Order: sequence, then structure tokens, then C-alpha cells
Amino acid sequence: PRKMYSCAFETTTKVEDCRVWAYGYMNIEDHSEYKIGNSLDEFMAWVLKVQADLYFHNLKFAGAFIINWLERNGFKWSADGLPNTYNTIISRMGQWYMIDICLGYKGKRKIHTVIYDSLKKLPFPVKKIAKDFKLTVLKGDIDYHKERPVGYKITPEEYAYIKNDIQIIAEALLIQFKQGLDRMTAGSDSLKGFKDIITTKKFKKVFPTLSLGLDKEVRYAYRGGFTWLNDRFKEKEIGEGMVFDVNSLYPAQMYSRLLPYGEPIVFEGKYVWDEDYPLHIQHIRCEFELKEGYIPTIQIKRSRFYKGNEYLKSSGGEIADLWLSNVDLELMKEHYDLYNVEYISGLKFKATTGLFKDFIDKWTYIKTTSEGAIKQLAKLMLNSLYGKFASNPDVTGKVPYLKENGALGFRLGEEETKDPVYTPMGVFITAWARYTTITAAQACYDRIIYCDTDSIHLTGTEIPDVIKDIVDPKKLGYWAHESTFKRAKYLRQKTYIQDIYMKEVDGKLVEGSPDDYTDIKFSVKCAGMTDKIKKEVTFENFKVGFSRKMKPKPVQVPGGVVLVDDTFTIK
Ligand SMILES: [Mg+2]
Repeated sequence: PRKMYSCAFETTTKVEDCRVWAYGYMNIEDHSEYKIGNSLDEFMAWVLKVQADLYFHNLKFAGAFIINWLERNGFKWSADGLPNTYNTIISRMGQWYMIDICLGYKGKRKIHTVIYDSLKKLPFPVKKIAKDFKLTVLKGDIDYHKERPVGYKITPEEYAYIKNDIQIIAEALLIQFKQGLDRMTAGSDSLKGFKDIITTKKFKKVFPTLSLGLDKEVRYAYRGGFTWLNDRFKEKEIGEGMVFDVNSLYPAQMYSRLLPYGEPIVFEGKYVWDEDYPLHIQHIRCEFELKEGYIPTIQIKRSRFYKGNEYLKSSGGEIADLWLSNVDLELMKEHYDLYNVEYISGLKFKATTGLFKDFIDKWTYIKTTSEGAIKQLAKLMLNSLYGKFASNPDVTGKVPYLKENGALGFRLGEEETKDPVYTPMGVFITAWARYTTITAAQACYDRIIYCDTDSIHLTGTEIPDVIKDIVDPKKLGYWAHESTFKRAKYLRQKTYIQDIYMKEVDGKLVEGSPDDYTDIKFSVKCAGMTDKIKKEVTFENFKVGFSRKMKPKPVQVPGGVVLVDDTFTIK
């Protein structure tokens, strides 16, 4: 029986003197078992003996100090097994999921200790988790920048903050495990709950594993959320607008849209209506010109290093090569002018509208009938399922090693690939999601300012007539009027500012209307802008070029990781 602990470290902030000055572990199941010390050597000695599963919140940080220690004490990275070595799962983008430490076997059973990231099961900060789950949290925090030399004695106050931090996580994981959510990720917890509802027998039949090439072709037709800013209102500031958000976007498409399942049938040329294979992805070749008065639809995203959804308005001379779901293709034909269209071939799929209703009915009920902890978990169950279908291909990741200067280094690991769940599903759930947002914005073309996956920003404060019949404060899939603003400024995608009418507070602040309001709250939304930097944004300050050296960023140094301030700039 594998024990489970909730751990944490407290470290120094000096680049030249980076080290762990306090640690702590608590038994997720028995919160009476726990220890707080000031020696990493002492913690690691325990780690090697415990033969259990440990969780750190945001392993990307703690894991650096851990690997640093292992590498200095006879441990080397090893792709799989081999006594006195450790394996890892760090993604190409630097996301840490696991540190497996092996010490050999004994009587044909291996002796080890695996470390995981609790941030993958509960994707929020500790404080937030404390508030939302109704967990006792100590007011304030350690003086993160107080001198702590070798030999430092943890004071009784600091001692309670460490115990509290690890206890908050310990209570959350426990509640989560007592609810049957016993996975490494929240995403996998959803898939388990889903598979538990339709059987691993029906699952396997409904979501077969496609060939490597067949999966790659499907992936060609996958896109993310629709995030677009009207060039017209670009950078210039405006006044008086409204914002509409879809009530649970993804669970809504999954609830009643025609979704794919089963083995695809390959066809040549243009798709012909097939009652049994209602859905399809078509490989087409053409040239196009966005029509006058229509929003761009054909996108290109996630490029080489940095993204920022780019929407083409024309092929401009060159014949384009595209793979589109029938949902995306239908929108393309309306918004653009297509030239010399050549249908090459595609994929047909069986489809149904009832694969997710039971799973969604079950957890939406629990969500509506619960509070705090159980309620946040219900939301996680409902929100993390979509992600499992629109998952990635190769598991190629970063492999650590210790450099001569004492700090960690990383190199690309050998190629490595896993198995898709069912790519066709992720393609169509996002397509319908985009179709929902796009058609609504296009219907309000005259007043449209901005779009971001599940929301639309319009000028004016009056609900458009064409949207009236699909607006609702709580109904699944309906557009909920989320706020009205007196003025705003949009610099770029996901980069805007608004003055929101905030209804008088009868004890607590809410969104108000231009008639019934009390406060005018200023809110900022920006790419990598911290709450510290946001508290310096002003309407004539907010513009491309804005910068400030207050954005902390991790840096591998001997010892482990340290946070340094790096210039954040709105470009
Ligand atoms: Mg603390």
C-alpha cells in the first residue's frame, strides 16, 4: 500500500546562495503524521527510504532542488528503471509531471519513491484552493526576504505557515481521493469518471485507436478557440460596450452537438451525404478572399516559438492546402470567396448526440447541489474532459543533467510517442465551439469589437435583437450578459482594459448596468502581466511599448531555482 504525502520547500532568494532552508511533509491520509525540518539532506534521506508517492505544489520549482541533490549523490537520469537512477516527465515546454526515483528491487519488487505535481490535480494557487474549498488558512505569510544563513532556525511562526501550506494541499487531495478522483491529473480524473459511466467496453468501441498517419491527418483539422480583435477598434479607445459569455462552452457542445465516434472511412474527392457517416473532415485545395463585411475564419496558430492567432483574409496568389471539419468548411464558404476549389479526399465518421449527457447530467447536478470542495471538484470534472480528446501526439520532453557550475541543464530527449485518445472528438468539439462564437459575432457584425473563445465584446449597451432569443444568465450553452463597460481599450488579442459598472454592494460587489450601479471598476487583461504590474496600468499608460521590471522569472542556478525580475513589455 503506497503512502501519499503533501510536501513543500522554503528556499533562499540569492542567485549565489540558493538553497532549501525549510521543508515539510504530511500524510495526506493521516494529517497527524508530518515533519518540518531545515535540512534538505535530511528530507532527501527520508525520500529515499519512504517508498511512497509525494506531491509538491508546482513541482517545476521544488523538483529543481530535488534533481540537483540526486545528481550530486550518485543518481543519474535513466529513461526506465536501473537501480540508483531516476526517470522524469518534463514536457518540451517545461511542464513537470513526475520524478521517479529507483533504488533497485528486493525479491522481484522494485524499491522506489515517485514525486508528482499537485498543481496538476488542483490547478490553482494554494490560497485560492483554501478559499474555494473552505479550508482554514493562516493570515499572512513568511517574510520571503529575510536573511537566512546556514544554521538558520525556523521560528515557531514560520513553522506554522509551512504546516498550514502543506495541510491545505493535504486536505484537498484527500477530499479529492475520497471522491474516487485518484489520478495523476485532473484531466485523467475526468476521463476515468467518464469511462466509469459508459464502461471500458463501450469506451474502447466508441473511441478506437487510429493509425499514426490517420491521426496526423485528423490533427491537421484541429484548431483552438477563436480569439479575434476587430482591426477597426484596434488600439483606439472607445466607450460603452457589453460582454457576453457562453454558459459552459465546451460542456455545452459535448451535451448536444453531433459528435464523432468509431473508425473513420476514407473517401476520395468531395464528400457525399452519408446518413450513417454524417460528419467529415475534408482535404481541400483552393484560393480565397475574405468577403466584405465578414469576420476572418481561416486561422493559423501556435507557430514555431510564440503564438497569437493569425487570421488570413486572402491566400494572396498562392493555392492553399487545408483540412477542415464540415463545421469549419461551412463557415469558410460563407465568410470567404473560394477560387478554383479542388476537393482531394477526406474522412467520414459515425456521429451521435448522446455520448456525454449522462456524465454531464451527473456532475452538473452535483455541482448545483454542492458547496465548497465538492462543488469545485464537480466543475473540474466538467471542465477537464474536453482536454483529454484534444491531447497531443509525441511525448518528447526535456531531460535534465547537472552542469559543471552546479546548476541544472536540459536537453531534448529521444523521440517518444504515446497514444491519442480520439482526436476526431477534439477537432469537432472545438469546431462547434468556434462555430457558436463566430456565428454570434458575425450576427452582431455592426457592433462587434472582440472575441475570445467563449465571449463576445460589443459596442453599445443594448442586447442586440438578433441575440435576444439566445441570451440567458444560467442556461447551458446560452449567452449570458456578463457586464457592461463605460469605456475600454483593446491593444491586441487578450490585451485590453475596461471600466466596469459595478452594482452598489448590499454587502458584496457585482456587475451593474449603466442605470443601476455604484462603482466603476477598472480591470486589466494582459498576456503575462502580474497583479503587481496591473496596479500601474492607466488609460493613457496602457499602450504597446508599456514595460516594467517587476515580472519575476525562474532561473536555474547552482542549488536550484531562484526568481529574478525580468522586464515585461506590451508588444
Ligand atoms: Mg507560506
